[PDB]
Amino acid sequence: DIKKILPHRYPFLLVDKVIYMQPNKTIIGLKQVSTNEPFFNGHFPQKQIMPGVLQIEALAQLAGILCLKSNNLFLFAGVDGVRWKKPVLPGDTLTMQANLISFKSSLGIAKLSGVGYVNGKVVINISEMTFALS
Amino acid sequence: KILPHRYPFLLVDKVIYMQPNKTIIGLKQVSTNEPFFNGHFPQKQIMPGVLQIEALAQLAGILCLKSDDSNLFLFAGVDGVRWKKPVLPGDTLTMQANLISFKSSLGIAKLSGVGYVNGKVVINISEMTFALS
Repeated sequence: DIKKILPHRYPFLLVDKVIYMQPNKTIIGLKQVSTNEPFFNGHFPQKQIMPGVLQIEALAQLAGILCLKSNNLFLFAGVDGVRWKKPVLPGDTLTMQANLISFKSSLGIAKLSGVGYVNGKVVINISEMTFALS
Repeated sequence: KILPHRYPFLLVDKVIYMQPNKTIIGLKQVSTNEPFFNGHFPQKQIMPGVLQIEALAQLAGILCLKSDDSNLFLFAGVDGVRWKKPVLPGDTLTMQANLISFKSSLGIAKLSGVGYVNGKVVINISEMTFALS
């Protein structure tokens, strides 16, 4: 990672590594969910899962990395069309991809789509994530 | 009293009003002690919008529960989420969720949600989807 230069109000970076990146178009990243997981902050289950909302966060950070690679602060302003198909468990490798839809500096708004996979299966889809101004 | 929460921490301190099959009002005193606040040492603590979604999702989940007379609601989707203003420790996040639909055949429940701080909207959510089992 060379992404500390990447902003996130959420304490933890949910992308272990970017394994593919095409400026102004798409980005692919990974996260091998462990039994460790700082996010269930010393608090956890009999069956500890990765909350859907954090899957959104991981996709947003990934998307944030792509924008960053296209004096350019981006805040997560909105998200639409998110669908959680299957839960994400420890031992799962969450593969994520974010595709740039638009970037109008006119208003300073970027829209990206996102998908999350586990063993070849879609676990989450995100129609659009919005970013902007600062 | 507690029930079904996949995110480990209940992000609703109090339910101050509730109408079965209609609406629910709840609130949260944002502490500097919040679990999602410790994990990093930033210069300014600001509640992540994503957890604001989760907060409204648990609130809605309660409404779903009290509206069902007999069943398990899994948070399956969310549309039209807009973050208007930052939420800081010390803020009182007031939330309201409204039942939109209860589609028995599709086995899905849909609700809207709004979050405010000092009477000023900080988050809007057009639709939250819940699936059965």
